[PDB]
Amino acid sequence: SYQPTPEDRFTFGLWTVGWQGRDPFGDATRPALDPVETVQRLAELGAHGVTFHDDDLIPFGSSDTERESHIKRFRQALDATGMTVPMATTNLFTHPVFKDGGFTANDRDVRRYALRKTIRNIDLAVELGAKTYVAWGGREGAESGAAKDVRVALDRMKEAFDLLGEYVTSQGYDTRFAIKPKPNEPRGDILLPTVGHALAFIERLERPELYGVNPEVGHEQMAGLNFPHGIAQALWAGKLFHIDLNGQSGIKYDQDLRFGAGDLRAAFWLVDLLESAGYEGPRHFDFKPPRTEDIDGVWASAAGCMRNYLILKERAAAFRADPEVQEALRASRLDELAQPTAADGVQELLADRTAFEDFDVDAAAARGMAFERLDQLAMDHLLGAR
Amino acid sequence: SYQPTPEDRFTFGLWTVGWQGRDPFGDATRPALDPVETVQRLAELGAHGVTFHDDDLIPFGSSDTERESHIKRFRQALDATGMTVPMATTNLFTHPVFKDGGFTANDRDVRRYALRKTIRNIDLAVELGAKTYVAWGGREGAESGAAKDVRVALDRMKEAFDLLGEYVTSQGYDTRFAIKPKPNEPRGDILLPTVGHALAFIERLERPELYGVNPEVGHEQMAGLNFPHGIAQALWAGKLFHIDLNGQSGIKYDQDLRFGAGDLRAAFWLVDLLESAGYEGPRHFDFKPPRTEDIDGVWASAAGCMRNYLILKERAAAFRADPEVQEALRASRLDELAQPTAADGVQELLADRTAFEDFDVDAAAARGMAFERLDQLAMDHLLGAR
Amino acid sequence: SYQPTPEDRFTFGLWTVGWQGRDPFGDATRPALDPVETVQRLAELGAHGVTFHDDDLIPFGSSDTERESHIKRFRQALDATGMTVPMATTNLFTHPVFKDGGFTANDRDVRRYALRKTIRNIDLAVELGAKTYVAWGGREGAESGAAKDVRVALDRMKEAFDLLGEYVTSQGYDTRFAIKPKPNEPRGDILLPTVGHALAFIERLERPELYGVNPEVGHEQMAGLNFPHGIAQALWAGKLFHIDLNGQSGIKYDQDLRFGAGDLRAAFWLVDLLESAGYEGPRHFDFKPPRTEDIDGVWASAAGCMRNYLILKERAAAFRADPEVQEALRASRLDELAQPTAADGVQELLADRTAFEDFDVDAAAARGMAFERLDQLAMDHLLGAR
Amino acid sequence: SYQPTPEDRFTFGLWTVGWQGRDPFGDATRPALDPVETVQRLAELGAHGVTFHDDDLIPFGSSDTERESHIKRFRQALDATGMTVPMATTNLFTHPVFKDGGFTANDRDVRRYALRKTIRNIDLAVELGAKTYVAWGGREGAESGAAKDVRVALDRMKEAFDLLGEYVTSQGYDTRFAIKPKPNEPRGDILLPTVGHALAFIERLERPELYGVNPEVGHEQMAGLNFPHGIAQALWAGKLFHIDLNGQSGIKYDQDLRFGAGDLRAAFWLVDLLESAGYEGPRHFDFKPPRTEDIDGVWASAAGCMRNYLILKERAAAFRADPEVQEALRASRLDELAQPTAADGVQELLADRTAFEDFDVDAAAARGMAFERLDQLAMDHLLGAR
Ligand SMILES: [Mg+2]
Ligand SMILES: [Mg+2]
Ligand SMILES: [Mg+2]
Ligand SMILES: [Mg+2]
Ligand SMILES: [O-]
Ligand SMILES: [O-]
Ligand SMILES: [O-]
Ligand SMILES: [O-]
Repeated sequence: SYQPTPEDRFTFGLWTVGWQGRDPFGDATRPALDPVETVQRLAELGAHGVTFHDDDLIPFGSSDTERESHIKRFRQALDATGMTVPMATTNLFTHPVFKDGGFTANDRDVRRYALRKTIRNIDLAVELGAKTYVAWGGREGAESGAAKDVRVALDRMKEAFDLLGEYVTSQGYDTRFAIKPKPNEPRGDILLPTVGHALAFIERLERPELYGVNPEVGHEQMAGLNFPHGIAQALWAGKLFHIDLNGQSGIKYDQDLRFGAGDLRAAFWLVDLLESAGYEGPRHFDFKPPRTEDIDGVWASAAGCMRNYLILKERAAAFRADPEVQEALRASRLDELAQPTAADGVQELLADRTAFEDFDVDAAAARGMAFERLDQLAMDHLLGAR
Repeated sequence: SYQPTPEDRFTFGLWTVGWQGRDPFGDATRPALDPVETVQRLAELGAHGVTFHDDDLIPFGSSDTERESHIKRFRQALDATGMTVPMATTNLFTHPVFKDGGFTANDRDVRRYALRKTIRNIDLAVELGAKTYVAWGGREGAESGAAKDVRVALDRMKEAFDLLGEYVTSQGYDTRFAIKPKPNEPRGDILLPTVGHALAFIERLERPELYGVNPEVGHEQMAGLNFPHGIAQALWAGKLFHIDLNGQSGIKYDQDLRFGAGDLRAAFWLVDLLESAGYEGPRHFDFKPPRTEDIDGVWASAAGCMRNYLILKERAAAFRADPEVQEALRASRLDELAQPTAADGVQELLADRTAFEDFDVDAAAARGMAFERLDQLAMDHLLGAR
Repeated sequence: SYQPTPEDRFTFGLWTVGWQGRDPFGDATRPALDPVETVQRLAELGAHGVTFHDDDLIPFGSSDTERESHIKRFRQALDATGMTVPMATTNLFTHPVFKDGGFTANDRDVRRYALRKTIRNIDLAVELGAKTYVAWGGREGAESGAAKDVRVALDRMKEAFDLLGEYVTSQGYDTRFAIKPKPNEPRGDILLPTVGHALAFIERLERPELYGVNPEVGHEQMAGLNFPHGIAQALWAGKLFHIDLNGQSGIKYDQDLRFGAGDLRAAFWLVDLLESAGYEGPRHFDFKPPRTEDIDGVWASAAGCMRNYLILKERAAAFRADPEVQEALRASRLDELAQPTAADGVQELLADRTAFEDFDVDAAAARGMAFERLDQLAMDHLLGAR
Repeated sequence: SYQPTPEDRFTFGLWTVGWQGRDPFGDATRPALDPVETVQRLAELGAHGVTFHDDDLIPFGSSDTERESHIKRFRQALDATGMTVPMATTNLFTHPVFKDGGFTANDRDVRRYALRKTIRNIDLAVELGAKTYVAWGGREGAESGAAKDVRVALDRMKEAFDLLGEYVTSQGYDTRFAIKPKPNEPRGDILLPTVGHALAFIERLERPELYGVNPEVGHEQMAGLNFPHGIAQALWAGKLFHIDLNGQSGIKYDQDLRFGAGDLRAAFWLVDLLESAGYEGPRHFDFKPPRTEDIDGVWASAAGCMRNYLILKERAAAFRADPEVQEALRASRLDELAQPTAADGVQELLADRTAFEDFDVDAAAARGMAFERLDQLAMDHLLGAR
């Protein structure tokens, strides 16, 4: 059928299948997973690799020998399975010291600690072979207006990303940063709340080339945005450094459902885009198996993430390969969208009477776009009705 | 009391108090307003100026002599009142020829016409003294996935903004462009849907300095975003070229309520930001008097736009001037947010044991932020309870 | 593939395929359709019937003799095709006299007119064979707080529906009323905004049995609610008199996409529910072909409505018939949910030590619900990957 | 300024000021509070009473004698302060045995336990003097479609509330039940998601009169609904048994901000309604002090709750008492909305030519409703600019 192999580049965070089920209104429904057991179970499922936050791999406050021992046994599981670590990140949101943020905390001593905690994990991530380092600022934001001056907070966020870029340049590390946007939760509003705000921010950093975005399906959907459209803008800007896949069923709390769940047609158009644009990075799943599930349901949800990408990849590829669909695209003039509007230049456009004075606006206005026929061919292919 | 004068820089679009009340489910409840009568009534109210779309001033399809006559009588009303025209824009969304967009229409001949219609109105706007030219692409987008290839559509949008920049540079015009973001409506999803996506886009134009954003209160609120936060990012980037003020009561269709209505606390924090950042541009109202109203209610709604800005400007200025509030800000460490995190540099931060190895995380974690006290002082000032 | 037959009970309103394309920001993209041509084209497509608002069949303001002729043509087209008229409604939202509503307008004379316009259309619907009469109070509500006292307006809404009940009872008509809820648009907030609010209101009417709901897929999704769950509560209450099918992509303006589009997994769970509950009323499509389409695009979108109901009907029937799904439902204890909690009363429950004193809370807490495996089987059936 | 007195009937749950700060992405920022210290601090602040979940007063799993002592301390603090206990509820959401719900769990033995845990707390609430018993089915629902048959789960929900009704009737207790709706979180979709759905459900119970609603400001705003409108329908139905006050800034996770924050104009219209309808139950605050605050920040936020109710009470009373507002209501025909539409029946309506044949539709269509002038007077009163 649709069996994942390492060649598909599917990756999972330690915190995803390892989530215990504690939420805002309830306690853990599952026991803690050992990182070593997660590496082996995921390898058996056909995953290509794993990612971590520092505190997922090493308990907060571990002494250096406890730290040594956690990394050592993690690395032996990696080597024994052939599993890779493509990405890593810092937890700057769980501990109560981060209750007003990490990099933009109002307290200056807490911003220095957040930067020291992050550099320590950049060194370890590079050792394990990570090529992308993610920054998700879940606690950077506010619930009230005078609590955070946002222009000065953006000065502190730029200062912190510029310091991290100076550090990896001076160490000569081959590692890139990717910002993960989220509109809200756990703060009332988070800074750089969508893909577009993170892309604009990057352009003001001292070394913009070192930074890109790591968008999450459900986060852009919490602001009611079109995730395929946000991803196309990121790819148009050359900034899609990584991507987090999951499901979300509308504007509400962050659900992190398994990929395919939530908005199924957006998942289809996202796979169509990634595959036709030739995205070559990891297909990473940041989801949380519902707390109704035991450990057998945890691996069934994680296996469903990979299966749904592969069914959808197949349906999108049959769609674009269908001659009838190719005909429908010409009918809807998707080939004329690819033509330059005025490669003849502005002066030639201004002198062209068929562009304005002799343009028949009502004949143009009457041409049907034939978009409903095209979308029902896309619907038939997704459902396997062709 | 709180009487507006031209010194307050309040401006209104011809289409706002001139809206007739036709919506998706209903016909006009009001007669058309003459542009000349709008200029005089707004001047009597204490407005500073007016803005227009080309088709508001000159009926679509007017011959050049009809065109001449409309502009001539408009300009005599302007001169007779001392009213200015700070901004102007193109209508690229009403006529059925724009049903798939203007600059990103799949049809190439329609993209050339959209660019010719826009250049014609740039010439007229500069004559009338407009310094900002707005582009609101309400029809650039899609209701379905294969209908619009978004990377090629962004190539057509960049091509069109680069052609407009070449044109005004070659004419030597002193005029800037400002992009107006909107998430959806009338398309299922619109391209560059928020302030952040428009700011990121600008950085890929050939002449980025010629372009900025013109955010609208209710549009960022349709994606559930914090409008004061979006505005602070625009000001941090030096890109707030203009601003459209109105009210919106949540994520639903675009209401364009009078400013102050909708989210009242966001309106207060927006005025606090504009006034403390020293924004010097027009305070423009793009709102629509509810269709329940007659022409007397139209001028009462428009007068309420200006009154609510002035009451709020006064409350925010009393807030920041209160010694008790200034004390509360120090208590919440808003002064330490202004201090550089590590001006001592990365190597000095890495050697600083108090930033990590000797940092007392639990003492830091226990410091209360005192943000609820600060926000209740902001609440008492807004309500005049102090 | 999958052809509609009259036995499928698919129906469409005159206003759906007849929408000309005007929206809040644009003029009509299509010509008006003649009702008799709509009846013919729909019968050729395999629909079973049509519905109408009085102003869709007879132009507002028609004399008794212009009325006569409109009605005569229409009934002639019906007779000729064998098309039925299952439901009808009144337009109490388009004309500007209804700008503050119809049954709950503040002006008493407007409330009286609204009731007289409605009774006139009830007599016509009854001779054409309609068994359901729909009420969509699209203008009942407000944009501001003191503009409507909602307790007194519910008094006027109750009085209106009680006067309609008295009237159909004294004429001995076999017609029933169905309320269509909608949360907002065109009013800032509409009265009876969801299925739940309409169901509760019905219980305070003089004759509750004459009244039920006509829920619409996209309206409950404009409040972010689960449409299948709302339908299940209406069926549990014995009040699903009719249903309106279409698609909506999230919380935003009322889109009226063709059925199947929008939230596709919710369309699958709705067809599964309607078919397993054996609902036997019409499957009515209230949608609007995108204004990007010409008339050929209209009939393609109207036929895609029916095709998507039929594909989903077949996928849901395959899901429920699969032995492995039936085993998965037993494993998630869907059979045990159907067993009464305490059929021997509360004194037998209070005496039972296994229900409290001796209940092993931690062993019960540790059972997995096996919900992700069941939902991935559901996912494989929808995509035809099973 | 504006001090709370016991006559104001302000109450708070033990869980509100006692929230320790754990959220989905972080650990507790504050220490647990002792109930007797909460009762004392709240009595000093001028509150009138406290509420509780059984697991807030007695730790889950306490023996009968640990129960004994918890209860004894608490009642001693109450006796000493004169604090009342107006309402109580059961925690059927925190413990992992409730991961698929309590009354509608798929497992029958879990449903039985849920009912036994609830009855145990009803006997205690009745001896402490509670006259309202709240049900918040936070775990009743699902993240996926086949995981819950909603018609059968409404059967189990009805059976549970009928068993509770039989029990309080056979004990002769004077307690009434109130259902708190919530649309989602922690479940993907919760059953009875809004005030309307809870009101309709009550009408199918064996003894409807024992049951009403306990609506919460932030929960109806998570569906984008108008909370004052929902409250008005509950008061119209005679079912507002209790209310929960707090703030929410839009559709997103349940924030539980202090009352006054969030949507401030909706808080103003809610106090105006509660005070003009003469609602006499408790004004209960169910909120969570932000986890950014220490314990001093907790009591500052709890006192800001009461202060904002009292300022708004005074602004609303001033709005309604102003002669000019009373003249503006007459001008918007708020008096005419209170007059019956057709008090002489439908045959007098049918005979009346002024209601249809001779009604001048265009002159009625042309009356302005004067709603913006009335809403700006409302705006001036809230801001104390009048
Ligand atoms: Mg997430
Ligand atoms: Mg707008
Ligand atoms: Mg609709
Ligand atoms: Mg809550
Ligand atoms: O996440
Ligand atoms: O707008
Ligand atoms: O609709
Ligand atoms: O809550």
